Amino acid sequence: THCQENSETVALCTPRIVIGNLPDGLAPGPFHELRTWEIMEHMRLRPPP
Amino acid sequence: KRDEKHRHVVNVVLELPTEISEATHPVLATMLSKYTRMSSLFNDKCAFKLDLLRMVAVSRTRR
Amino acid sequence: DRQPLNPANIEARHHGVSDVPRLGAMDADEPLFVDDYRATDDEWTLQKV
Amino acid sequence: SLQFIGLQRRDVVALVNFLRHLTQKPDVDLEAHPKILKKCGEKRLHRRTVLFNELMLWLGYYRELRFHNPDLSSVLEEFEVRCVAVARRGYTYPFGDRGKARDHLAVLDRTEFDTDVRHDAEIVERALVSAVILAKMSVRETLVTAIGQTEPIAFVHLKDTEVQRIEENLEGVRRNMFCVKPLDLNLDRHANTALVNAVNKLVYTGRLIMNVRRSWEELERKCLARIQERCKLLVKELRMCLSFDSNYCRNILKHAVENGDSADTLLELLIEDFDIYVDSFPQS
Repeated sequence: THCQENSETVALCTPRIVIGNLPDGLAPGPFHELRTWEIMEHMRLRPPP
Repeated sequence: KRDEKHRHVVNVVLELPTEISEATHPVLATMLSKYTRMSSLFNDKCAFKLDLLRMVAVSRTRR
Repeated sequence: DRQPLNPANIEARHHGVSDVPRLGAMDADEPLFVDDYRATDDEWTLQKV
Repeated sequence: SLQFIGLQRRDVVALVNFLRHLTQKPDVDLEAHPKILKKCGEKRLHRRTVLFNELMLWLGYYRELRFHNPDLSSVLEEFEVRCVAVARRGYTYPFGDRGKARDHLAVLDRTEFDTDVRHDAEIVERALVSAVILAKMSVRETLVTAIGQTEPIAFVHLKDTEVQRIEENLEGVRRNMFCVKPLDLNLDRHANTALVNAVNKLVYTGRLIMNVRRSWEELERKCLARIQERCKLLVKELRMCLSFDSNYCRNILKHAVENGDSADTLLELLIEDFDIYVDSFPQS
């Protein structure tokens, strides 16, 4: 991102420490639901309690 | 006569029955000094009646 | 009644106090009486719904 | 009229004489006269009585302060004339980059007042920003181009003595709103460019009008906040004594006062039937 400073503009960078940070235009909301279903399937909790 | 005006109000205007008067009803005794100030609106008895009703309503309120 | 009312025409409602002139003016047209609590926009929208 | 509970006659007449002599004295703010505020009589009379006293004093003060009503239309007209003159000077003058000057002149050259108390301050703020940026561009002094960091309102090329005098005059304006006086800045004609002379006169006028209107608004805000807090505290205190006269007093006080005319209506109704509910307040 570009950021504001006193009478100045500067560039800023930061680490996307969780995958959730990706914009939902590139990683849509339903994609996380299906991936969570896949996590539960791998752990054999597919029908949750 | 001040008593003449008081009787005029409490008889012609409010039409309150004789057995209830200023000596017995305290809030009416306090209110009636204000009412004689208003020379007009004597044609509308219902307005005065409903004003006295809402005044005795707050007089015995709980909140 | 006829002309869009200016704020001066708006009268203040008097709950719980002796206000017999407004009682005599119930059948009157112009001196509109309004409650003190104006409706906020969210409650406005909910009531409209 | 203003009348209140329990105090001796001399104190009451002194306070009411204080209210009418508000215009001539300096430092019009009520906080600047703490003796009047303490004259309400804390520790002398019962707490509910002194709350009623203070609410009455504040409400009468608001009535007087609103009534004085600094309707400075003459200064408004003079500022409009100066704005037209500055627009003409902007038209006649040359520049190194004409487009920006034309844009700021276009935002300048139509700023007639919309006959509302609130709108004049913001529109004069915008017009003054445009005038200052135009003057600085005319001198070819540097101007803050940083985004959002808009050019501040300030004089240009005026001597330190004159700006000190002007700042002291504006501080006095802040001290007393009702009867401020204009000035001619003792501006020279031999030195400096004429467009800067015109814009300096204009910016002085704009600073004066902004300061006086802002001070009046600040006093109104403070008075409304204090009266609302006093009313809230008083109704909370009196709520415990459930009785007809006390409940009538509560029903009077329950009205909001956020708009000044509503506060004036509350004053009118509170005066109109004072004898009805006086018994709730214990004297001495």
